[PDB]
Amino acid sequence: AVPKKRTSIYKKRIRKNIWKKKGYWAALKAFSLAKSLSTGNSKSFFVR
Amino acid sequence: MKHGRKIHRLSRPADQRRALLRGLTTQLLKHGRIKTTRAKASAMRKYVDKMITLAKEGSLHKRRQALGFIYEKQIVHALFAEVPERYGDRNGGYTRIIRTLPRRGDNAPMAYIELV
Amino acid sequence: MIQPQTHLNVADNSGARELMCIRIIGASNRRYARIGDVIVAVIKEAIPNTPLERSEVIRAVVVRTCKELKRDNGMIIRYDDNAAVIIDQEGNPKGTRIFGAIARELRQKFAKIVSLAPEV
Amino acid sequence: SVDAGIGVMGTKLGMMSFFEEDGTVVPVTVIGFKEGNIVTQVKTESTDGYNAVQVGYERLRDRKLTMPERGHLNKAGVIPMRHLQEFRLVSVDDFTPSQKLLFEELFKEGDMVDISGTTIGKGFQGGIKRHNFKRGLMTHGSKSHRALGSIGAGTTPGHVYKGKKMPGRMGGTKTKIRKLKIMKIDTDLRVVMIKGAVPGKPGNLLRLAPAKIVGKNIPKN
RNA sequence: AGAGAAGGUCACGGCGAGACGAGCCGUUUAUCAUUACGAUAGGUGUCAAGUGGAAGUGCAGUGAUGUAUGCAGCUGAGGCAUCCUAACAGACCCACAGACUUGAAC
RNA sequence: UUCACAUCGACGGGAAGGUUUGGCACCUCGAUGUCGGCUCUUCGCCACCUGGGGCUGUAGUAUGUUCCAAGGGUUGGGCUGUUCGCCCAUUAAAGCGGUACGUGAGCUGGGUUCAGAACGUCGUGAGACAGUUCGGUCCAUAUCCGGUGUGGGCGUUAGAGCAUUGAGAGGACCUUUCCCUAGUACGAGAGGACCGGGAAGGACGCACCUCUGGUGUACCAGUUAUCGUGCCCACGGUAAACGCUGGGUAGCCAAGUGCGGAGCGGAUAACUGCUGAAAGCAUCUAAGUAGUAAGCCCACCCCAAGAUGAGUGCUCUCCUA
RNA sequence: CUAUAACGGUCCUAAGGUAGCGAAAUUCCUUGUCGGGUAAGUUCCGACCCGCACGAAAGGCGUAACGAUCUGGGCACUGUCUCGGAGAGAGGCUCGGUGAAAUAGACAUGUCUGUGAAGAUGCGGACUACCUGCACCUGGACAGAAAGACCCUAUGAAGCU
RNA sequence: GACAACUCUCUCUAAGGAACUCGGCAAAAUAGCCCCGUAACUUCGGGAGAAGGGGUGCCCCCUCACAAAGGGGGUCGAAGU
RNA sequence: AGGGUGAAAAGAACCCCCAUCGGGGAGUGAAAUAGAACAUGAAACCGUAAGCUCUCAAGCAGUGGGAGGGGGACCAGACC
Ligand SMILES: [Mg+2]
Ligand SMILES: [Mg+2]
Ligand SMILES: [Mg+2]
Ligand SMILES: [Mg+2]
Ligand SMILES: [Mg+2]
Ligand SMILES: [Mg+2]
Ligand SMILES: [Mg+2]
Ligand SMILES: [Mg+2]
Ligand SMILES: [Mg+2]
Ligand SMILES: [Mg+2]
Ligand SMILES: [Mg+2]
Ligand SMILES: [Mg+2]
Ligand SMILES: [Mg+2]
Ligand SMILES: [Mg+2]
Ligand SMILES: [Mg+2]
Ligand SMILES: [Mg+2]
Ligand SMILES: [Mg+2]
Ligand SMILES: [Mg+2]
Ligand SMILES: [Mg+2]
Ligand SMILES: [Mg+2]
Ligand SMILES: [Mg+2]
Ligand SMILES: [Mg+2]
Ligand SMILES: [Mg+2]
Ligand SMILES: [Mg+2]
Ligand SMILES: [Mg+2]
Ligand SMILES: [Mg+2]
Ligand SMILES: [Mg+2]
Ligand SMILES: [Mg+2]
Ligand SMILES: [Mg+2]
Ligand SMILES: [Mg+2]
Ligand SMILES: [Mg+2]
Ligand SMILES: [Mg+2]
Ligand SMILES: [Mg+2]
Ligand SMILES: [Mg+2]
Ligand SMILES: [Mg+2]
Ligand SMILES: [Mg+2]
Ligand SMILES: [Mg+2]
Ligand SMILES: [Mg+2]
Ligand SMILES: [Mg+2]
Ligand SMILES: [Mg+2]
Ligand SMILES: [Mg+2]
Ligand SMILES: [Mg+2]
Ligand SMILES: [Mg+2]
Ligand SMILES: [Mg+2]
Ligand SMILES: [Mg+2]
Ligand SMILES: [Mg+2]
Ligand SMILES: [Mg+2]
Ligand SMILES: [Mg+2]
Ligand SMILES: [Mg+2]
Ligand SMILES: [Mg+2]
Ligand SMILES: [Mg+2]
Ligand SMILES: [Mg+2]
Ligand SMILES: [Mg+2]
Ligand SMILES: [Mg+2]
Ligand SMILES: [Mg+2]
Ligand SMILES: [Mg+2]
Ligand SMILES: [Mg+2]
Ligand SMILES: [Mg+2]
Ligand SMILES: [Mg+2]
Ligand SMILES: [Mg+2]
Ligand SMILES: [Mg+2]
Ligand SMILES: [Mg+2]
Ligand SMILES: [Mg+2]
Ligand SMILES: [Mg+2]
Ligand SMILES: [Mg+2]
Ligand SMILES: [Mg+2]
Ligand SMILES: [Mg+2]
Ligand SMILES: [Mg+2]
Ligand SMILES: [Mg+2]
Ligand SMILES: [Mg+2]
Ligand SMILES: [Mg+2]
Ligand SMILES: [Mg+2]
Ligand SMILES: [Mg+2]
Ligand SMILES: [Mg+2]
Ligand SMILES: [Mg+2]
Ligand SMILES: [Mg+2]
Ligand SMILES: [Mg+2]
Ligand SMILES: [Mg+2]
Ligand SMILES: [Mg+2]
Repeated sequence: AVPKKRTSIYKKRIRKNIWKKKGYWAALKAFSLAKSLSTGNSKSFFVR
Repeated sequence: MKHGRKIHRLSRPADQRRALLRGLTTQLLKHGRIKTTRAKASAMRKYVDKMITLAKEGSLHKRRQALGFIYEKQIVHALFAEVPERYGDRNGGYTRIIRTLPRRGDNAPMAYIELV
Repeated sequence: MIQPQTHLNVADNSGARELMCIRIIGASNRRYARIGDVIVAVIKEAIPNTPLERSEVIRAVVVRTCKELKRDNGMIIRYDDNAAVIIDQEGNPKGTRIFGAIARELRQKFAKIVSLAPEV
Repeated sequence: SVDAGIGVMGTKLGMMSFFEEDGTVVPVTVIGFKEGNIVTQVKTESTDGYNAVQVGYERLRDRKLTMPERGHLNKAGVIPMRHLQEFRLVSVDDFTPSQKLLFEELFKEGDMVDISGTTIGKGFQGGIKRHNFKRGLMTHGSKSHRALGSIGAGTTPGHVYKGKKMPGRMGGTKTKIRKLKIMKIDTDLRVVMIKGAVPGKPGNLLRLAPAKIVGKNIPKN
């Protein structure tokens, strides 16, 4: 198919922020992984 | 849907699954510790415990199976020599998996696997 | 499990060798049929010098099917061929003699065929 | 909806056969029962505007429950339980909390019963399996084999009709099988035998209540 | 501001749930027993089940081959036992008694 | 048979409908892609079958004509590029039409509208024919609306975990034959019932894998050729994505196994009525009221308080200074 | 006996179609008609002849063999089909990295029924509808793509006779 | 990595076997070697591998192996180019 | 197709980040916010921050009315 008209400026941004919003959930996992690793008590994750 | 299907596909056909897992056991049993993905490590527990189960009943019929499975010849002869003294009391669970950061190229979740 | 264009054998002394079902009778707008169901059939091979010609349209009932017939007591019947027996409007066969075994389920509709059979 | 009587909940265990004395075979389905079948709450028209009664099932460890759910069960002095379902009725004059519900007292023999549970989840299936659509030709140059085809007329109406039979998720929802005959009771093993099939695999929850008929049991409208 | 309410999310182990999300189960595995709750997955053990009589050895035969040890051997996506390995480490969001009016109570 | 109106109805007349062939040439020529078929819908009634009635030149069975009624259903094949139409065997009946003669950014391309070639015919000829014949490239990653499903966010007036009412919405309420009543009613006899009841099926739908089997590249076994494990024995790899075959658990699946379609519930249409005025009679009604349709509404099955009209109930939490 | 016309008469031409074939690669009427084949045959084979409009080197009638030729029937075979189902592989889907394209008046872009250059998300009225994503299907946007290749116009162009 | 629909490239598919379809399109089936046996028609060359049937592995012997083929006997499998 | 540092390369010693590239100070210069991909540096386009503001809507997006809130060297019954 082909688009009839072009997407506007703000409708574009709303779709980009959703793609960027995935970084919010990836950062929480990293912070949870660091604090769960700076204690030297986890025997299931070897970081070296 | 895969209801009732317990099998690790690893994105490979059967000829490559039967060779890939068969080849990693050759390296683990001689090195004792390797670095692989988590999907490959999870599928590895079924086969490593099988070969170790053959050593407990270290007969001649049980040895020929390992020779057909294990590629190299010297490890199988060396495997039956040490396992009865090393695992003369354990019943299953002959290995553990330690997680690890992923790779740089493809973000594949990596993890170590070793023999207890 | 008799679909049209299905080549059936002949069990009776009617003087025919092969049939070809074209329609089903009794089952409204059904296409398959089991033992005991009436069918319309077309002769394709006949015996020379007999009342039945080669290209007649007739009525017949299925007596043997390669598809399996289930019973209530868990028993199941299976044959190694598909066959039938011609009939009249009343349901009596034209042939005097019958070949092959017949199931006991036909007594409620076709008792004459059960009597003439060698076994059951 | 309004139920004809009071039911209980059990778990599917499997399926087997049942030979009668004369010799007839009966494909029978087996349903077990966990520990808890006790009443938890009694509703009335003065409070809720309708008459019904809750029933719990599948006792479990207390730590697993959320603390709000504990206080709901601890009011009637009731053990911890996982599931909860109601049974709407016309009159609830003979029910109280902390009351057990034995099925043999409610379903003796040969009684019709309405089974209801969750079906097997098929996932995002197409039209041929979900809506039993027909298939296109597999030869003679046809490009469309398992596709839908047309999804509308054209300029008139100019849009796709609402509720058009299209792909989507299949199964995994609630259903009800009506008028199933009970074959046998066994109080020794705490198990019940019902003719016919039952929605779901073994281990699935279900509710079985007396068979409701339009003009006989329930109030017509 | 501090600290983390109930509870939710991530994470860890999985699914008869599932495109991804979601949904469901579980996260140190109990002790007492007339009794039902604390085995998630894998492994191990055992059983059903499937295939249909392994290897080695002996016997018979010039030999192919047959035959005994032997419901064998292999498999066991399933059922039941068993904490043997992994559910470790833990992280984030979150707690103004619920504005203002009127009436009836008090 | 006599009797215009049971059923036909000349001669002529008055209408609606917009599916036929046409008239006009208003939109589209910097493109609105065609005939038929496949798949998938959805509406209309001027009703082919199924439900309920009236009249009959309706004895009965079976029709005929017509009213209410569009809920559901309306087969598979032979010939044809076809539509149309004929034929075979069946069926309760095998309805007519609209949606760009529904649907090609969904399919097919047999037909028609390209280039080749040929017959007949016309033409001095090149060539030509709404004449025939053989052959002949159908592109496309969905932006938006719309549609099938599934999430997140926020709101619902403190914040939550469960259980729920059902405004609204959808799905499904279909249908054949046989037996009993009864060879009774009816009828000279042939022949053969209404109503009511009970069985066996069809199609469709919701589920299931105990059963019978398909698949089953987890697995077991047999076997051909070749390479390798030092060699024999025994095994492994390859012969795409099983080398070729014989079987196969769970799972999935139907051909297999169960269930389903109920109501002496409500209100009506057509029709039959009761009581009874205007009109001392009569009248089903311009007061009132009763029977009664596969139709309408509820009931049955599923969803459902984003129902901003955001509900209801039980329980829990709101610490420190 | 009808029905046909071996035969004859007349008009006009340079002469009026002889063998053989014939609803044919030719037949408008046409699915001609009879027969065969099929349960049923607008196709196929045989025959009749009313040859619209066969015909003798733009050759006529036959012809063994040959044909990636056209055409009809039959045996075997089978998922073509009744009627679908299961499985493998590559994509699709998720994560990480790299990263286009046609297209595009601006777009805050619902349905119905009307209205209108006669076929409206954009005008009128009513109904419906929280905001925003993902995966799937394409009815519409008279979607995209090529200043229509059909038809007509130009005192346009070109090839051929 | 995961193992939805749908598309493509492949395998099998119960009972039936062209009912599909403009049309057996596509797919399936046939297949090698040695024997037996091969029609109408014909330009006498062909048709013809016509069609259609039987056998096929391994071991021992006959046998002297005569490079073969053939014969006899035995044996495994559902199935021997 | 591709022109413009500066009057003069005085083209940035040295220190930190530092494997490079590149950047921050220092120093040079009237100017480094002229630092080499460097002169004045408009618009489309991609953004950060601040003030008001949308999740029961519907609309060629504005216009006439203008609730509530906000803002500033002039003033303020004004203006944005
Ligand atoms: Mg890949
Ligand atoms: Mg291979
Ligand atoms: Mg005939
Ligand atoms: Mg599922
Ligand atoms: Mg079909
Ligand atoms: Mg295809
Ligand atoms: Mg529109
Ligand atoms: Mg907390
Ligand atoms: Mg979650
Ligand atoms: Mg376990
Ligand atoms: Mg066994
Ligand atoms: Mg042995
Ligand atoms: Mg066994
Ligand atoms: Mg086990
Ligand atoms: Mg224990
Ligand atoms: Mg019109
Ligand atoms: Mg017209
Ligand atoms: Mg245009
Ligand atoms: Mg009408
Ligand atoms: Mg038209
Ligand atoms: Mg059309
Ligand atoms: Mg279209
Ligand atoms: Mg064509
Ligand atoms: Mg000429
Ligand atoms: Mg062709
Ligand atoms: Mg296309
Ligand atoms: Mg989109
Ligand atoms: Mg959408
Ligand atoms: Mg309601
Ligand atoms: Mg409804
Ligand atoms: Mg089964
Ligand atoms: Mg099973
Ligand atoms: Mg199976
Ligand atoms: Mg070697
Ligand atoms: Mg091998
Ligand atoms: Mg080999
Ligand atoms: Mg190799
Ligand atoms: Mg390969
Ligand atoms: Mg292959
Ligand atoms: Mg099989
Ligand atoms: Mg197989
Ligand atoms: Mg009266
Ligand atoms: Mg009166
Ligand atoms: Mg009245
Ligand atoms: Mg009714
Ligand atoms: Mg002549
Ligand atoms: Mg003809
Ligand atoms: Mg001609
Ligand atoms: Mg044909
Ligand atoms: Mg002819
Ligand atoms: Mg000629
Ligand atoms: Mg001449
Ligand atoms: Mg000539
Ligand atoms: Mg010639
Ligand atoms: Mg050729
Ligand atoms: Mg697949
Ligand atoms: Mg794949
Ligand atoms: Mg990516
Ligand atoms: Mg909008
Ligand atoms: Mg108008
Ligand atoms: Mg309009
Ligand atoms: Mg407007
Ligand atoms: Mg409008
Ligand atoms: Mg598509
Ligand atoms: Mg266009
Ligand atoms: Mg033009
Ligand atoms: Mg032009
Ligand atoms: Mg002019
Ligand atoms: Mg088959
Ligand atoms: Mg057809
Ligand atoms: Mg056909
Ligand atoms: Mg072919
Ligand atoms: Mg082939
Ligand atoms: Mg031959
Ligand atoms: Mg020949
Ligand atoms: Mg500057
Ligand atoms: Mg500049
Ligand atoms: Mg509203
Ligand atoms: Mg609002």
